Amino acid sequence: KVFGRCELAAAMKRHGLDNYRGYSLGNWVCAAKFESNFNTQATNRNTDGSTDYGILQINSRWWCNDGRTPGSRNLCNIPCSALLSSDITASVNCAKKIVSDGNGMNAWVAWRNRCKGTDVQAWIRGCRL
Ligand SMILES: [Cl-]
Ligand SMILES: [Cl-]
Ligand code: NA
Repeated sequence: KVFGRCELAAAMKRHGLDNYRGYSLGNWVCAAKFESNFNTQATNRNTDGSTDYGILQINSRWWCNDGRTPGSRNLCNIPCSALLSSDITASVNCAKKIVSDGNGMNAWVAWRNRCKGTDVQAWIRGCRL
């Protein structure tokens, strides 16, 4: 599923990400934009052989099992395929764990390089929330 911008802002709000660990809604929408272009089916293989899954490109090296990332962990306790669903539950719940783990949203390189310190409220401007 490719979400619309305000459609995803709303879904992320309903799923509990507005101001989660202190990050406003616009930070999450910006990260999803640059991670996946709002596409729940996005996958991108990393040089280390791990793979990134979903709207927030959660990596199999730490967070999910895909059965093909030697030596990896599965800290969110899900199959990586769960992160590809039209329903963003598994992505949001795993992203909550990630953002809680010490480096906040810097875990998402694309947030750090493209959203961090910008006017992220622009990503929610004009959405019915
Ligand atoms: Cl594996
Ligand atoms: Cl933080
Ligand atoms: Na894994």
